[PDB]
Parts: sequence; C-alpha cells; structure tokens
Amino acid sequence: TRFLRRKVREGRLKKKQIKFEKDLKRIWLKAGLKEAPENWQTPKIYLKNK
Amino acid sequence: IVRSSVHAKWVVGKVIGTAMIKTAKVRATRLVLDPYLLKYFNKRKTYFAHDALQQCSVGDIVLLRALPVPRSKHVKHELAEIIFKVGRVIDPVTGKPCAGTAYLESPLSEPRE
Amino acid sequence: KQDDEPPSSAFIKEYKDIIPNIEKVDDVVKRILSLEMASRKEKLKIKQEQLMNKIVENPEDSRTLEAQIIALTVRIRNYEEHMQKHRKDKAHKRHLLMSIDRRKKLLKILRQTNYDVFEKTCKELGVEYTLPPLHFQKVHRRFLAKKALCIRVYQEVQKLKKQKRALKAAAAAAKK
RNA sequence: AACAUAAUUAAUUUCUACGUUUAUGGAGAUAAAAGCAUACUGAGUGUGCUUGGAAU
RNA sequence: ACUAUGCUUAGCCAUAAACCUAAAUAAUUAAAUUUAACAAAACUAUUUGCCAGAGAACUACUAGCCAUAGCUUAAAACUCAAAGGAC
RNA sequence: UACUUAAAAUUUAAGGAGAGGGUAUCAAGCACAUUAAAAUAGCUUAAGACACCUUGCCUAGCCACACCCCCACGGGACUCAGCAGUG
Ligand SMILES: [K+]
Ligand SMILES: [Mg+2]
Ligand SMILES: [Mg+2]
Ligand SMILES: [Mg+2]
Ligand SMILES: [Mg+2]
Ligand SMILES: [Mg+2]
Ligand SMILES: [Mg+2]
Ligand SMILES: [Mg+2]
Repeated sequence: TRFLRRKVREGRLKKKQIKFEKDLKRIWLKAGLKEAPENWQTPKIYLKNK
Repeated sequence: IVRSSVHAKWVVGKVIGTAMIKTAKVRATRLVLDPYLLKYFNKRKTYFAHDALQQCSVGDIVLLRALPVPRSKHVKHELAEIIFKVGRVIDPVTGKPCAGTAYLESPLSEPRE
Repeated sequence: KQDDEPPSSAFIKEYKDIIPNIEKVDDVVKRILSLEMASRKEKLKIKQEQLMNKIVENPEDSRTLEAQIIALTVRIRNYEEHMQKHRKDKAHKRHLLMSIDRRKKLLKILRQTNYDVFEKTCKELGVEYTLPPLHFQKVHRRFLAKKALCIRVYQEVQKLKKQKRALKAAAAAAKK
C-alpha cells in the first residue's frame, strides 16, 4: 500500500504547511497589523524544495 | 527611609548578563532541602539590579541592595558592591592581587603601588 | 596572514643561540642549519618562540595558560594551512576543530583568573573571545521562519508607534 | 459628551452618549551453520560484520 | 555467460551482533567476601545516560531531516498470568 | 471600644526566602524587556518557558460560587447549590 502512503504523505505535508501558514497569520493579526509585514512571503518549507 | 517589602534585602549572585542599559542580570543561588532525600541542592533565582555606572562584567560576584521603591517591574535591587571582579580578585585576608589559588603579588612584599 | 613569518635565513631553535657565538661559520654551514633545510615542524618552533617573547612576561615558562594558548594558536594556524590543500582530510579537520575548542576552554579559565593577561593575549594573538550563550537555541526551517516574522512584525508595530507619536506631537505643537 | 446658575441663612444643575478542537489497511479471540545491517528478487542469493556455530 | 555493483572524482544516505553484547574515571585486594549460575576474580567512590511484567510495538500518530517503502523520536485501546535468563 | 484620639478585630491592595498535580509526541514563547535626553535590543525557557489536560485545599478551618451569559450596563434557555418535599 505504498502508493497510498505517498498519497497520505503528500496530503499530510500539505496540511502541515497550512497549519504553518495559519500560525504565522495569527501572530501579525494579533499584534494589530492588518496586512503581513512588507516584503514577507511565508516560506514553503514542506514542499519538494530540495 | 523605610526599607523594601521584599524578603531579599541583601542578595549575592553572579552577573550572568549585562546587555541591558544600566541593568545587570544577576543569578543568585540558595540551598533548599529535598524532603525525600534530606539533601541540600541549589535553587537559583534571577535578579535585575540597577548598575548606575555600568561597572559590571559577566562572571563577577556582586552584592545587591533592595531598593525602597521598585524602579520597574523587574528592577527591585541596586548594585551595592562587587565582591569579586572577574579575573581581578583581591584576597580579602591579605589584600594582595591573586589569580586563582596563587598570589600575583606576594604578601611578604610591600609594593604599595 | 600574520605579521611575522620566520625568514628562510633564520637558524633552527637548537642552534639559534649557538651559531652567533661561533666566531666564523661558512655560508654552506649556515644554510644547512637555516630554516630552508628544515622541516615545517622546525619553522613552527620559531614562530611560537617569537610569540612567547612578544606576549608572555616570562618566556622561559611554557606551562602557563598564556603559553598553552600560544602553543595552540600556532597549531591552529598550521592545521588551517594543512586543510587549505587537503580539503578532504577528516582526521586533521577534527584536529583543527578540537584545538579551537581547547583554546576557547583555556581562554575561559584565563579570563576567570588573570583578566589583565587575558586582554593582552587576545589583542596580541588576534583572537576574539565570545562568551558562552546561557541558553542553547534550536535551529530548523520552521523555527527560523517564524522567528524572522516575529522580529519583522514587532519592528513594524514600533515603527507605526513612532510615526503616531510624531504626528501627535506635531498637532499639539501647532495648537500651542 | 462634560457649560453654567447662584451667593446679606445657602444651594442648584452639570458630573455624557478570524481561526481552533471533539464527534457522527493494521493488530487481536472461540475452533465451529545461525544471526545483524542492507539490496534484489523471492525465504534464494549478493557485499560487509558478529559467535549468542564448529574446527588439532 | 553477463549486468547493477565492488574502483575513481565530485554530492547525498546515516544504518550494523557499529559488540570486548563490558558507560567513563580514581581506587583497594582486605573486608576471615563463589554472595545465584554461566561469562570476564571481587568490590568501593564519583558523574551522566538509560530501565520499571508481556504481546500489541525496531508499530500508530507527532516533529526534524538533499532520505519520499527510509532515518531518528515513540504511544493508547486491547489481552492475558505469565513473558524472560542461566543451568 | 475608648479618646475626641489609640488599642483591637476584620479586610483590601501590592509583593516574594521557600514550597506547590499531569503530559516534553506541549520545545520554543512572540513584546513576553531595560533606560527615561525617550533611546537600547532586550525579556522567559530542558534548573521545563509557552501550550493543553485534570483537579476545590490550606482542614479549630480556609477558598470559590449563588439560574445562565467567566463579569452583569445589558441579554437570555428566567432561579430551592436555604429547610422540607416533587419529577
Ligand atoms: K459564576
Ligand atoms: Mg565491528
Ligand atoms: Mg560492470
Ligand atoms: Mg503521538
Ligand atoms: Mg436549580
Ligand atoms: Mg454570575
Ligand atoms: Mg433542598
Ligand atoms: Mg436562595
């Protein structure tokens, strides 16, 4: 069932990225900023970047 | 000239940081008895102290005096004395410079320099 | 590099003080006993002796912390030259990193015992000493990215506060 | 949003109006020479290593 | 018979019964001490790591990682009165 | 209660020598600091921060709650967790 494991792995990592992105949005919104800091783009750290 | 409320009217500790302006972070240690083992261990506390002249360096033993009014949320002490300067200790018994368990200047001599 | 490198015409440390006394010595004999006909190990005994005189108050003693630190600075700079040619030598790469760690340990003990000697040793040997950090910081992609945003978010909030203070003060000044 | 009246005993009114958690294939019953790591196929073999095999 | 491969030069993988199955140090050889047995005579002090019945489980999930069947970290429900070691 | 001012009982607020449940597969928290010309880049944390979970404890007694909305201007499922009774 490895095919499913890769499918589960790629969908688990996508949720892991959304949780990372959402956690970053919570911080600046709580601080009182209405938009993310200028020139900031959340890094994609769980994708096939390497 | 009423004194502070805090119990620690006088605390000795080591200057573990000096990166704040005119303030020295000091780590004090006390002995606390373990009730199960009946042995004493070190419970350490951090004290912010007002260093007016910024005359403190990391690793030196200092004496703190409780301030009558808290200067800030965490600064409730001032630097009374530097008991031992880091690497520049002066033997209290003889008064001669020392570098560890040795005399940089012999106590027999009288340099008076 | 470093300010001083022994000349090729210099005698080895065994005969450094003996040949001068001898009345007349041939050019060939001086060349045989110079640093040109010696191993690299011999050239390092001359570098160390020069540093001991220029730093240590008593160059005769080699067991002091300042002397041990000088012995390790010569080795460290030697290993660095070795590793510049032997890029894949893993035994000497361990020797280089272990000597650096040994020097830091000795510099810590020197600072705690004789600060005056510590200051001269670092200035002369050109070694910067950084104090050990109280707390270890973990490092990974998620942490470095979140920690970067938090610093950026804070700075922006403080910049906005400064602008508001200037505008508020400017309005008050006009009213006055 | 927050003024003013009064005052030859003194008082009056004002003193505002997002995100985050829980929920609807695998492993377990009643019996009606070897090994470790790893690669390939299928336990067979390959490479290194261990004796918890053996060898006068 | 022949290939991946064993070789070389640049990158990655981080796994062995990676075990002398002995943590690292300073002791002592007497405590009338086989202090189970087999290994490797025994024992003391110090510091750290680790262990707390068995299967479920070198598993599930989480997190880190040039790895994407992997690697490291590592449970619960569950079920039993054993499991296990030396002779 | 006395004096027209001093002894108590009882509370409140700000604090800290030390002590104080669980999970580290909760490992980072993200303004949590100092200075006082308003600058500095600091503060807490494997000696367990932060997060989540459970729990009245300190027992001559003490704490918390008083239908719900942590509060109670307001709103709403609109009141016995006073005694005795009922579903
Ligand atoms: K309540
Ligand atoms: Mg081996
Ligand atoms: Mg071939
Ligand atoms: Mg888990
Ligand atoms: Mg009721
Ligand atoms: Mg209420
Ligand atoms: Mg009742
Ligand atoms: Mg009632």
